[PDB]
Amino acid sequence: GSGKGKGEKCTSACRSEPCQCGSKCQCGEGCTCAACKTCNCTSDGCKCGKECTGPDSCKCGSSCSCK
Ligand SMILES: [Zn+2]
Ligand SMILES: [Zn+2]
Ligand SMILES: [Zn+2]
Ligand SMILES: [Zn+2]
Ligand SMILES: [Zn+2]
Ligand SMILES: [Zn+2]
Repeated sequence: GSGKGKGEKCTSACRSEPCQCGSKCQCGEGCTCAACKTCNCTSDGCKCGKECTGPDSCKCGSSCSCK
């Protein structure tokens, strides 16, 4: 409809509300979506080992164990 086109690397699922990217995460790296692009590392202990210990301090991509 609306004549527009940006670099949407993310899938329709990710671009939905709420995000439907799930754990499969078929979107693109660079969205930092707070649903799929999350981190399971806690401040108590890093779950992946990248020492990110939190999504807000995450430095590794979505193909990581904390994702
Ligand atoms: Zn998403
Ligand atoms: Zn995603
Ligand atoms: Zn995305
Ligand atoms: Zn992480
Ligand atoms: Zn980690
Ligand atoms: Zn990680």
